[PDB]
Amino acid sequence: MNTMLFSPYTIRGLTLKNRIVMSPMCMYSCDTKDGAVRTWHKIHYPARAVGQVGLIIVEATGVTPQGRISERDLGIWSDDHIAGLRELVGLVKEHGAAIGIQLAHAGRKSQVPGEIIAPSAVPFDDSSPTPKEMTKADIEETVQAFQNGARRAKEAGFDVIEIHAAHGYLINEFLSPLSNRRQDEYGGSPENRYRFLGEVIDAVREVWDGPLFVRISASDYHPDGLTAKDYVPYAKRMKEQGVDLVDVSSGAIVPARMNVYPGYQVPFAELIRREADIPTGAVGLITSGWQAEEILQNGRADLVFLGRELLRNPYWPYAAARELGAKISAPVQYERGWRF
Amino acid sequence: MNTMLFSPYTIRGLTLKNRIVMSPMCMYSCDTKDGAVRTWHKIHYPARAVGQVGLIIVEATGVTPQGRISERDLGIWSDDHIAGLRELVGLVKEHGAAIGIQLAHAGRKSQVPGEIIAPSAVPFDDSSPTPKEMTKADIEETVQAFQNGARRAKEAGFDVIEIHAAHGYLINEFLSPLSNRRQDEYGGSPENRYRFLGEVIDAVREVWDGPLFVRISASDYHPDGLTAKDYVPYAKRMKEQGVDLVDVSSGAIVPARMNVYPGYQVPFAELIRREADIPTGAVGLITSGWQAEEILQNGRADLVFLGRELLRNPYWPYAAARELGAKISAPVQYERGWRF
Amino acid sequence: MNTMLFSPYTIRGLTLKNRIVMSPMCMYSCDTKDGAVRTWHKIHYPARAVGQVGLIIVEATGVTPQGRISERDLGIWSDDHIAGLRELVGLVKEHGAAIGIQLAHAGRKSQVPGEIIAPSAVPFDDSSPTPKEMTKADIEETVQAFQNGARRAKEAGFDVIEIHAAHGYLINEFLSPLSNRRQDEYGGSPENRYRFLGEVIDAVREVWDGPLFVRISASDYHPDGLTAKDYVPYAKRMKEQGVDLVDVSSGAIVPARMNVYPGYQVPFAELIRREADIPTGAVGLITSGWQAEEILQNGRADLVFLGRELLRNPYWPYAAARELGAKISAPVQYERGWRF
Amino acid sequence: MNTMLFSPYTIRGLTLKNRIVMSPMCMYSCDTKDGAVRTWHKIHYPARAVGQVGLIIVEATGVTPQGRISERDLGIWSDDHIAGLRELVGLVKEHGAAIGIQLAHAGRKSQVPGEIIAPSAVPFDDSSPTPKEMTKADIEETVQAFQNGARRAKEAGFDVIEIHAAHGYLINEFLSPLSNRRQDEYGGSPENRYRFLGEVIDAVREVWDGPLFVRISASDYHPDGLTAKDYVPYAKRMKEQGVDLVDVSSGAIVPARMNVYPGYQVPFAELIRREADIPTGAVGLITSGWQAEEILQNGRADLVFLGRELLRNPYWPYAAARELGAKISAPVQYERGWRF
Ligand SMILES: Cc1cc2nc3c(=O)[nH]c(=O)nc-3n(C[C@H](O)[C@H](O)[C@H](O)COP(=O)(O)O)c2cc1C
Ligand SMILES: Cc1cc2nc3c(=O)[nH]c(=O)nc-3n(C[C@H](O)[C@H](O)[C@H](O)COP(=O)(O)O)c2cc1C
Ligand SMILES: Cc1cc2nc3c(=O)[nH]c(=O)nc-3n(C[C@H](O)[C@H](O)[C@H](O)COP(=O)(O)O)c2cc1C
Ligand SMILES: Cc1cc2nc3c(=O)[nH]c(=O)nc-3n(C[C@H](O)[C@H](O)[C@H](O)COP(=O)(O)O)c2cc1C
Repeated sequence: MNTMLFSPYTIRGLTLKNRIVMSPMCMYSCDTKDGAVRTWHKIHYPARAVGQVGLIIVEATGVTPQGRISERDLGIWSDDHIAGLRELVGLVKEHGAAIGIQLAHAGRKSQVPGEIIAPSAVPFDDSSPTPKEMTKADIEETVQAFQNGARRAKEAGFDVIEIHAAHGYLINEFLSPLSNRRQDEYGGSPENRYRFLGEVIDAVREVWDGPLFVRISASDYHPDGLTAKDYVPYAKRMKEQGVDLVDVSSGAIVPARMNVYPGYQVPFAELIRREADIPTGAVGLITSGWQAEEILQNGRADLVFLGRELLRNPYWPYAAARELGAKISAPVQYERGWRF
Repeated sequence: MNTMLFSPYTIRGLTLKNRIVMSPMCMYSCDTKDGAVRTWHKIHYPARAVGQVGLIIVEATGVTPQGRISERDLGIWSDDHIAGLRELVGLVKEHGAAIGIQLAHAGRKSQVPGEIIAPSAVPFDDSSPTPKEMTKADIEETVQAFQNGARRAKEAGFDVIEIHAAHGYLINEFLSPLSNRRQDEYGGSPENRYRFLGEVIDAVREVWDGPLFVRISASDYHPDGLTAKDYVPYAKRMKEQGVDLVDVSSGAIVPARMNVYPGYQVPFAELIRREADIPTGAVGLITSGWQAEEILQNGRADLVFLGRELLRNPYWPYAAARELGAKISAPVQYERGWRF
Repeated sequence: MNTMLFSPYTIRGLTLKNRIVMSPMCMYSCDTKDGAVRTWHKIHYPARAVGQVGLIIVEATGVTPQGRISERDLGIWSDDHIAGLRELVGLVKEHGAAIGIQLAHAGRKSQVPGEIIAPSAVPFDDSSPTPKEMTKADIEETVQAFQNGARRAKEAGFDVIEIHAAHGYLINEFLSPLSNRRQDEYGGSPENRYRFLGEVIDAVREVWDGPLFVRISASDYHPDGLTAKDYVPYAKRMKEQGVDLVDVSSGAIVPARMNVYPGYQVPFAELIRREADIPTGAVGLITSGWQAEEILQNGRADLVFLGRELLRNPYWPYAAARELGAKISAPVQYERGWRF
Repeated sequence: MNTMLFSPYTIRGLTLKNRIVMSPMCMYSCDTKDGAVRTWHKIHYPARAVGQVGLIIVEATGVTPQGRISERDLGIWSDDHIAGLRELVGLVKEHGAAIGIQLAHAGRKSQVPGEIIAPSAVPFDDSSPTPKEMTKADIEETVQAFQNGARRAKEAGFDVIEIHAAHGYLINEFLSPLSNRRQDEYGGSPENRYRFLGEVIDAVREVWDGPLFVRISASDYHPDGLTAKDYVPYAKRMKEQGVDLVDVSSGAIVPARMNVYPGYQVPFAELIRREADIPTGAVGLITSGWQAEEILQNGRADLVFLGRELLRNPYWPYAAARELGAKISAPVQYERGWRF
C-alpha cells in the first residue's frame, strides 16, 4: 500500500523520510531556569525520532531571557546554549529523523518575572501585566536576537528553523491590530504590521539558507482581528523572502472562544497553500494516518504536524503505518516487535 | 461532546436525525428476477435503521426491465412492485430512519439478456454488447418510466428519491461526450447533453415534491471526458429545477484507472457545494466518525454517505458516536448493551 | 492465521461453523403479549446470522404464561407458537447459522400480573410478590410444559435447546437452598434440590435427542447459598442424563453484589469443564476476539457466548476475524465490503 | 473504574505503582562490545518509565564475557559497569518506575566468539558450537559471578533482581535432561538438576535481600523434556530459598515447534502460582489492558509482563488505562495531552 504519508519530502537540500512532523510543544522542563537543554529533553525528543517521525521540531526557544514564555523554557540567547543543543541534535539525527527548532519570543504573553515587551502597552488580558511599548532600538535588538538564535541553531547542527509568529506572541502581536496600536512604520497598516516579521525573516536568511518555516495564527477569532484571508498577502510576502513552508496554526492573540474538532485548522492550511502557492504544514487534532493521508492526498498541506497525539504515543508513525497498510523501517532493535 | 455528525438535518421539510447516510448499494438479491423486494432486502436495510443510520438509500432500482444492471436487481416498472416496496419502507421507517430509493437505468452497462439502449451505438468496452442508439420515442419513453418510478416510490411511502446520473449508466452516458455522439438535440453541446437529465428531473418533480437527490459522476477520468468543472454549471442547473442535494461520486463511464484513498471524492463534493451553492453528499472511503466530522465541520459536505463500512458494521453510527464521544438514542432493546 | 475461534465445533452431530455463540437475551418485544414471534425478532436474530455468528440462542421463552418474565416475552406454551418460531428458524438457518432456543420459567421472579409460583413461599426481595408454594401436581405440570416446549421447538426446526436453570429463575430456585425450603422430595438435600432439574432434563430428552445445553448459576454470591463446587456433582449428573454442554453463568438468586470484569465467569466455566469433564460455554464480558481465542486455546471453554457485544455489533465475528487475522466466509452480497 | 491493573503491588519493601512490567528484552546495542551501558539504553528504558510502566526490567546482562548471548549485550562482570548502570537506574527511577535487571548466562547458546560452557558437551543444534563440559570449579566460578553481579546491581541502585533460568540458557541447561547429561551431583536427578539454580539463588541472597525474581521455562516442548508440573517442586523450592516471584516463560532449550496465541503461557503462570503458593509474573502475547485485567482479577498471576507490545508503544500504560476507563498520573509535561 503506497501512501503519501510515508513518502519523502525535499526542502531546499533536506530530504525528510516521511510527511510526519512533531509539532513544537513547550515542556517547561528546564529546571535550571537558564534555558539549558536538560535530561528531560534528551529523552523526550529522541523517543519520537526512534518512533520514526520524519521531522522533530524543538519547542519554543526564547531568543532572549524576557522572550521566554516561562523560566523553565529552552533558551538560545547565549553561545553557552550551543553545547546542550548540539547534544540534543545528535541524539535526534541519530535515528534518521531531521531536527528543527522554533525560535520564539513570548512578547506580552511572557510569564517571566520582570519587564516584558510588546508592540503596544496593551495587556493580553486583565490578569496579565502591562507590557512595555517597544522602542525602535528594542525592535532592532529583538531582530538581532532572532538572527543570533538562527546562527547558534545552525551551529548546533539543526536542519530546519521555524520562526514563531503565532499564538499571540511577540511577532503575532505586531501582526494583529488587536495588539498592535503603534503609529510609527510598524503599525496602522497591513504592510506596516508585517514589517517586524519581514525584518526577522531577513535577519535569519542572512545567516541561514536551509529550510525555513514560519508558524502563523491564521485567525484571531475576533470581529476586529485577523482572518485567514489577511494572511494570504503575508504568505505571498514570506514566499518572496525565501520562506519555504508556512506552519499554519491559529488564535491565542487574545482570550477567545474557539470551536475545536478534527482538522479544524486544515482549511487555513489549504487556503494559504493554494492562494500563496507555498508549501504548508497542517496542525490541529490530526490523530490518525487515515486522516493524515487524506490531508496529503487532497493537497490541503504538504506536511502533517502532530501535537498531543505524539505525546500519547511517541511511536505514532508505526501505528499509522499499520492503519494504512504501509511499511516503514523499524529500528533494528524493534524489528521483531514492529513485525506482523 | 456536541457533534455535527449527530446533528439533525432538514431537507425540504424532512428531518434526518443525523448526517449519516447509507449509500445506495446493489445487493443482487432478487432471486425471482422480477425486481421484487425479497427477504434479503427486508433484513438488510432495516438492520442499518436499527443501527441508527439517519437516511437509508435503497440500491439502484431499474425503472424498466432492460434498465436493470442485472436480473437480480430491484425493479419499479410495475404497480406490482409497490406492495413489496411499501413493506420495506415500513420495516425501515419503523426505527426512525428516513428511507430513500435510487431510481436507475443501466443503459449500455446493463447486463440483462436482450437489447440494451444508450445515447449512441458505442459499447462500454470490448467485453460489452454494443447498445442500440435511442430514438426520440425511446428517450421520452424512458423519461416517462422515471416518472412512473417516482410515482410508485411516493405511493410506497419513500421519503427521498435519488436519480442515478452517475457511474457511467444511462443518464451519465448522455452527459459525457465519451459516450454521447448524438447530433440531435441530445448531443453536441453542454446543454444538449444535459437535456435528458433535465427532462428526467422535471418528469419526477411533476409527481414528486419531496427531497430529491441527484448522483453524479464528477469526473470521467479521461482526457476527452468530463471533469468537476463541467458539473458546476450542471449543478446550478439542477438547483434551478428543484434538486435539493447532489450526491457526488465519480468515474465508470469508461474503463479507467482511479487513485483511491480516504476521502478521494470529498473535493468533488465541496467543489460542487461551494460553486453551485447547493447541499452535497460526500462519498468514497468514508470510514470513521473522526473523518466524517471533519467533512461536515469544514463545510465540505452536508451529508456523509457510507458504503462498504455499513456492510461491515450495520451499527456503525454507534461506533462513530463512541469515537466522537457523542450521545445517541439506542434502540430501547439495546439500551443496556449500547451503554457506554 | 489459523485460529480456534473460527474453527468448527460438532455437538451430537450438529456442526457449528465457529465457536461464536449469541447468548440468549430478552428483547421484551412481543407487543401482542401472547408470546408470538414479532417483526422485531425476525430482524434482530437473522442480523447476527448474516454477521456469521455460528450459533444463535433465542431469548428466554416461557413454557407457560405465568412462566414468562414479562408479558412481552416469547412464549411456547401453545402449538400456535410453532408457525412464528419456524419462520424465525428459517430466517436464521438461511445464513448457515445454527439456531437454539432457551426454554425458560421465571418462577418467583416473574413480573407478569397474576399468581407466580416457586419451590417455597419466599419472595425474591421486598419488591417482589410472594410466590405460591408449588404442589406435586404443579411440579409435574411444569415438567410437562418443558417437554411440550421442547417438542414444539423441535417441530419449529431448532438445532439446539437450552434449559434455563440460572439467573435465579424457577429451576434455579429449586437448586438453591436460599429459595428452596421444601421438606419433601424436592428439598432438604443436594439430590432433592436437583430433582426438579433432573426431571426436566429427562422430560426434554424424551422428545429431543439433539444438542442440549443447560444454563446454570454457578454461584449465589451469598454465604448461605451455592458456589461453583456445588455444581460439579450436578454437572456430572447432567452429563449422565445426556446434557451436551453447560452454559456457565452466575448470580441473581437473590439481590447480591457482583464484582464484574473481563471474563469474570470464565473460571466457573473452566472449573465445571475440567472437573465434570463436560463441554462448557463461557459468558460474561467477552468482548474481543483476542480474549475469545485465549479462552478457547487454554481449554477454559469450548464455546464463547457473547451478549452485549452482539447488541453493539451484529457483525462482531467480522471484526474479531480481522483482529485475529483469521479468514471467514462473508455473505456473498458483502464480499466487496468485508474484503480485508 | 477501579482496576487491579493499576493497583499498587508490594514486594518485600518495594511498592510498584501498578502491575505493569516491562519484560527483559535484549537490545544488542552495546556497540563498544564491552557490556557498557550505551546511549541507546539510556533512551530506550526511560521512555517506558515515562510511559508509566511500574517495573522496568533491564535485558539479559551477562555475568561473564562468555556468559553473554552476543558481543553487543550489557555486561556486569566488572566494577566498571556500575557507573553506567547507576546512570541508567537514575534515568528510570526518576519517573516513578522501579527498575530491575536480569542477571544472565547464555551457556551453550552464547554466540560470543571463543569457548562457551554448559552442563554437558552437547550442542543446542547441529549449527551451534559444541560447549565445554563445566567442571566443578567452573560451576563455582559461575555461581560466584552471579553473586558479583547481584552485588554490583545493588551497588548501582537496582530495585529488583531477576535470575535468568529460562530460554535454554546456562541455568535452564542444568534444569533440563535434554541438555544436562551429567552424572555428578549436578545431574541425573530432578534434585540434582536443580542444584545449580539452588546455588545461584543462595549466592544472590547472600548479598541481596530485596525483591528477587526467577525466570523459568515451564516447558521444553519435547517428549523427553520438562513440563509445567516438573516446575511445581522447583517453585516450592525457590519459595523456600526466599524467591519472591517466579517469572514464568517457556521453551528454547532446543529447537522446537511452539503453538503461540494470546496468553499462551498464562496457564503456566497460574499453575506455578496456585500449586507452589508463590507470586508469579505472566508473559506471552499480553497486549491489552482488558486482557491484563482478566489475568489479574482471575488470580492467574500477580504481575503482567509485556514484551513486543512495549516495543510498539512505550506509553502502553496510557492506552490500557483508557481502554479500562482507569485513571493514572500522567507526567506533568504530558498532562494536557494524556487528557480527555
Ligand atoms: C503541552 C503543549 C505545549 C505546546 N507548546 C507549543 C509551542 O511551544 N510552540 C508551538 O508552536 N505550539 C505549541 N503548542 C501547540 C501544539 O504545537 C499544537 O499545534 C496544538 O496543540 C494542536 O496540535 P494537536 O491537536 O495535534 O495537539 C503546544 C501544545 C501543547 C499541548
Ligand atoms: C456492493 C456494492 C454495490 C454498489 N452499488 C451501487 C449502486 O447500486 N448505486 C450507487 O450509486 N453506488 C453503488 N456502489 C457504490 C457505493 O454507493 C459507494 O459509493 C462506493 O462503494 C464507495 O463508497 P465506500 O467507500 O463508502 O464503500 C456500490 C458499491 C458496492 C461495494
Ligand atoms: C438485554 C439483556 C437481556 C438478557 N436476557 C437474558 C435471557 O433472557 N436469558 C439469559 O440466560 N441471559 C440473559 N441476559 C444475560 C446475557 O445472556 C449475558 O450472559 C449477560 O448480558 C452477560 O454477557 P455479556 O457481558 O457478553 O453481555 C440478558 C442480558 C441482557 C443485556
Ligand atoms: C527482541 C526481543 C528480545 C528478547 N530478549 C529477552 C531477554 O533478554 N530476556 C528475557 O527474559 N526474554 C527476552 N525475550 C522474550 C521477551 O522478554 C518476552 O517474554 C517474549 O517476547 C514474549 O513476550 P511478548 O509476547 O509480550 O512480546 C526477548 C524478546 C524479544 C522480542
